[PDB]
Amino acid sequence: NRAQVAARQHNRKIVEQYMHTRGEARLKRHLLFTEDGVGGLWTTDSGQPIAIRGREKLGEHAVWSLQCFPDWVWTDIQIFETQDPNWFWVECRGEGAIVFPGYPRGQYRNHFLHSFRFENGLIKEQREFMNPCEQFRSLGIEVPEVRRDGLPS
Amino acid sequence: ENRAQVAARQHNRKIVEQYMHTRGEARLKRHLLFTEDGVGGLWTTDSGQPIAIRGREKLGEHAVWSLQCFPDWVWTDIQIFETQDPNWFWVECRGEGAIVFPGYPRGQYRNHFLHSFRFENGLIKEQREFMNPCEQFRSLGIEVPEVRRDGLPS
Ligand SMILES: O=C(c1ccc(Cl)cc1)c1c(-c2ccc(O)cc2)sc2cc(O)ccc12
Ligand SMILES: O=C(c1ccc(Cl)cc1)c1c(-c2ccc(O)cc2)sc2cc(O)ccc12
Repeated sequence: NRAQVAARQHNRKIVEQYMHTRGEARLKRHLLFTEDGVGGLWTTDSGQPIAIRGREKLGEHAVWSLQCFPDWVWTDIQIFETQDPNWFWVECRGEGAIVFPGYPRGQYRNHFLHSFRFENGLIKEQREFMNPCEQFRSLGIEVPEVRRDGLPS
Repeated sequence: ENRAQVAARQHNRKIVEQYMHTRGEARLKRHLLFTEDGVGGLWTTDSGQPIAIRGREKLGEHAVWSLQCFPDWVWTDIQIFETQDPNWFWVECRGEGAIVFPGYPRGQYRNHFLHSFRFENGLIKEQREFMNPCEQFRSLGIEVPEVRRDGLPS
């Protein structure tokens, strides 16, 4: 129990560090992961995650993260510990320029949930969840509209 | 203080369990798990704004529509997360069932969901569910736009 308490307190510090990582520090965020750790975006247009698998690949991906989201900041961070000392959830927002190849530069804002699962004091699995429709908007991509006439309102 | 927090968390967890396992005709009374002014709804939609049902009475009325448009809906793969706030829980799960939206072909809708439950005085003050609307678009036959990935490596 003292060990679970210790694990939770340490893991929480890693979540805080991850969520506050911005700027050039993003180039070393992958060091918060286990060697086989996975991090990525679970909510995309395809319905499949875009997951970066392995600490080395996460470090390589930071280059592309900094290209596509050059000034990204997580804001409004609320960290939730859970009964599992190795599992945390985060509710937050994120904002920054979006610079996707072949799209106009945009300003992207979204609400996010993150899941952090730990192993031996480092992140084993990070997942972020958002509404892709807001990212479509930031890219100038038309968002389909569910017709609401027949729904209660 | 800790005893009161522990008591609140244990009770609130039972309410979350009950909510997540409410199926079929019991859905018509799910609103009784809310405070009178409780709010529940879908936070992730095509508009970017929540579709929130405000007040226990309106939640009960909305259950009628819910049972018509998602007549056999179930939540599955339910994982309930207590938090350091005895009045705040998160749930990761999936949901599935027929989707019968007005003016759209009858479909089968499956999605991954996160739910947030915030409690006041032992009942739900705020329920919010979060999903990827693209999967609901697919269930309705609505074309999902595709972000071009040619310059976007993973
Ligand atoms: O926004 C992201 C994203 C993907 C993964 C991660 Cl880890 C973070 C963001 C998205 C992409 C991406 C892929 C590779 C890359 O190098 C940078 C961005 S394609 C895509 C397609 C969507 O419908 C929504 C989001 C994204
Ligand atoms: O599926 C839902 C939904 C909304 C709120 C709640 Cl509480 C549950 C489901 C959605 C809608 C709705 C509105 C009112 C109603 O009576 C039934 C359905 S429009 C819409 C539009 C979207 O792009 C995605 C989901 C929904």
